[PDB]
Amino acid sequence: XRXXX
Repeated sequence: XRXXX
């Protein structure tokens, strides 16, 4: 959290 999370 989609840095990828």
